[PDB]
Amino acid sequence: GRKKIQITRIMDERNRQVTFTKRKFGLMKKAYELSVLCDCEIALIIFNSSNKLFQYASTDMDKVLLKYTAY
Amino acid sequence: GRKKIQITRIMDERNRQVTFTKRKFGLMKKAYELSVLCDCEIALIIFNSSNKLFQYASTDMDKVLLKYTAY
DNA sequence: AAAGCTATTATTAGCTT
DNA sequence: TAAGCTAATAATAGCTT
Ligand SMILES: Nc1ccccc1NC(=O)CCC/C=C/CC(=O)Nc1ccccc1
Repeated sequence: GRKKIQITRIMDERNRQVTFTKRKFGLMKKAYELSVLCDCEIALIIFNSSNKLFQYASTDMDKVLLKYTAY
Repeated sequence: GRKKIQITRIMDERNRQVTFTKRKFGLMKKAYELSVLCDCEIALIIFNSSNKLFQYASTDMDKVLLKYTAY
C-alpha cells in the first residue's frame, strides 16, 4: 500500500468497511488457491463487526464441519 | 514469485507439501490481520491432502461454529 | 536435503476523479 | 461519493547452498 500500516482495529467505520471488503476478497482468493494448488478441504466462516455472515468452503460447508466434529 | 504460476493441483507431492506449508501460513496470517483490522470473528478449518487437520479461529473454534449453526 | 534467499508477482492503503 | 488507480508493501516460486 501507499504506506505500511500497523495491525490494529480500524476506528473509522467507513475505512473499516472498505478495508473489510477488499481483504475479505483477498482472503477468499488465497483460500481457494490453496484448496486447488494443494488439494485440500477448506472452510472459512467470517462474521463482520455488524454480525453479518460471510463464508467460503471448497465443498458443502456441512461436510467440512462434520469432518471436523467427527475428527 | 520467480515465475507466475497457474492455479491447478500440484502433481509433485514434494513441491505440494512445501507450497502447502508456505501458503497455509500466509492464509492464517491474513485471516488474523482481517480479524484485528476489522473486528470480526473468523474460523478457518483446513485438512491437507493427507487428511491432517489445521485450524485457526479468532476465538474458541467451537464458539464460531455454534454461532454459524444457530445463525 | 531442507532451510533460507531474492527476483518476481500479488495485494493493498491512500489517493484521485 | 464510491469506483478505480498506483505507489508501495507483502507474499511467494524457484533457486541457492
Ligand atoms: N449444504 C450446504 C451447501 C452449500 C454451502 C453450505 C451448506 N451447508 C449449510 O448451509 C449448513 C451447514 C451445516 C453444518 C453441519 C455440521 C455441524 O453442524 N457442525 C457443528 C455445528 C455447531 C457446532 C459445532 C459443529
